[PDB]
Amino acid sequence: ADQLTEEQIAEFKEAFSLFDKDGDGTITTKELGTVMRSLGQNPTEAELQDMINEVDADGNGTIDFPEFLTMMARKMK
Amino acid sequence: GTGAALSWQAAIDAARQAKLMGSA
Ligand SMILES: [Ca+2]
Ligand SMILES: [Ca+2]
Repeated sequence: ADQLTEEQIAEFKEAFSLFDKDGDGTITTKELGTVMRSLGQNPTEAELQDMINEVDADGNGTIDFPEFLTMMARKMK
Repeated sequence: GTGAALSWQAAIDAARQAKLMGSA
């Protein structure tokens, strides 16, 4: 996954679209938190709120398209 | 320490899992 490709970009967009529930073009703690809970996984909406508060470039408390596409390409083969 | 990346990846994996299944 280290090398970029069509799949990769499309992958980021897909994942992004899934999180942006309100569909405002950005992801929020509540938006993701809901997705994390509905899935039945760690509903620690607190952990995210804290993590987002950090990666948040504008400090708006939301994750933009680029950030997600980046923080996801950090590792994982 | 770490855990942020895992949470992000775990959510994506589960999110897609639901997408493939087509549930809800
Ligand atoms: Ca939003
Ligand atoms: Ca931001």
